[PDB]
Order: sequence, then C-alpha cells, then structure tokens
Amino acid sequence: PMMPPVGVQASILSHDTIRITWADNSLPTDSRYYTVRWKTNIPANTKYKNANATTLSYLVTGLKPNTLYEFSVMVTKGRRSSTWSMTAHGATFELVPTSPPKDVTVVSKEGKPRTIIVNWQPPSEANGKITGYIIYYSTDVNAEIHDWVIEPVVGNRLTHQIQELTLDTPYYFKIQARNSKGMGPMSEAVQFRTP
Ligand SMILES: *[C@@H]1O[C@H](CO)[C@@H](O)[C@H](O)[C@H]1NC(C)=O
Repeated sequence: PMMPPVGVQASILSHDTIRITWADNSLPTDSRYYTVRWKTNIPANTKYKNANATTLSYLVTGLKPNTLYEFSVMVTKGRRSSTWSMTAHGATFELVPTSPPKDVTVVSKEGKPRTIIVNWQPPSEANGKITGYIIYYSTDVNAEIHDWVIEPVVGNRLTHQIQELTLDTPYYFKIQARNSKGMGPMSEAVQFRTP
C-alpha cells in the first residue's frame, strides 16, 4: 500500500477557483499520478468530481460561488495506489447575484388604495449573502432606468410598502438583489393597476 498524500491545503482564488496543494512522502521523476477529488459539503449526498495531476498541486475550476467544498488526494503508480488523504476544506468567494428576485407580486394594501405591497423571494443564484434589494417603479414600462422611481429595501427583507401612488393608474415594478459584490439582474416588470 502506497502512503497517502499529506499537508493538503486549499487556496481560494475566485468565486469558481480553489488551488489544492499537498506533499507526497514517497518522494525524496516516475510514472506516478495524483487524483484530486471534491464535492460540496451540503447536500451531504453530493457525488464526487475528480481530476488527475502530475504535480503536487491542482487548480479546481468551475466551482459554484459562496460554496464550501471538501478536497482529498490519493496517489497511484501503476498497480499500486494509496487511500484518500486528510480532507482540506475551501469555500469559494461570493459573486454578484446572477439571477433576479423570484416570485415578484404586487397587491393593494388593505383599506389603503394609494398604498401597494411588493412581495418577492430571494434570487436562486444569490451567490452570497443578500445585503438588500432595489425596487424600481414607473407609469411607463418603456422609460429609461434613471426615469424610474428608486425604492431601496435594506437587508434581506422580502416585502416593501410603497405609499402615495396615483389612483386608477397602471404601474410597473421590477426588483434587483444586492450582495457584498454588487447588483444582480432585474426581475421582469410586474404590472399593477391601483384601484
Ligand atoms: C486518471 O487516470 C486514470 C488512469 O489513466 C484513469 O483511470 C482515470 O479515468 C483518469 N481520471 C479522469 C478524471 O478521467
């Protein structure tokens, strides 16, 4: 039985890249190769992805942003092979949201016709901790973004009330998520006509 690699470390490079490094004790030049394996910590049922390396490091790419991964290495030299090394852990950096806030809806507030309530769900691809949202509304759907009225939502709140709206007026609403990295994409405009 071959000696498994030691001193396994993870170096975070981006939202999709982690460098894995290790040491091989069976070295003081031959046909040996290392196999790096990784899977996300959660869900616990995740199948391992793996790659071969001929050096004492491997660049794990195509990872998901803001995700914790487990890494382990083994060595093979022909018919002989080792077990999996100690596990190294590494969580990719955050990235701007890459998806809009889901399930956007607008209702009129109970007994307040000039008041509306916006309701939504966090984006599917938040890619980090949501630091807020930005609501935009307009009487004209085709108006340039600066012409839309800005209504910021602080923190991961999933509701926001907008008061003093013109009656019997069709309004248009769209939202974008915000994280430590910036603004994500906008939702498709939802139309709502005030009573
Ligand atoms: C690594 O090399 C071995 C031997 O050539 C092979 O069985 C294995 O499929 C290779 N790894 C990948 C990721 O295909």
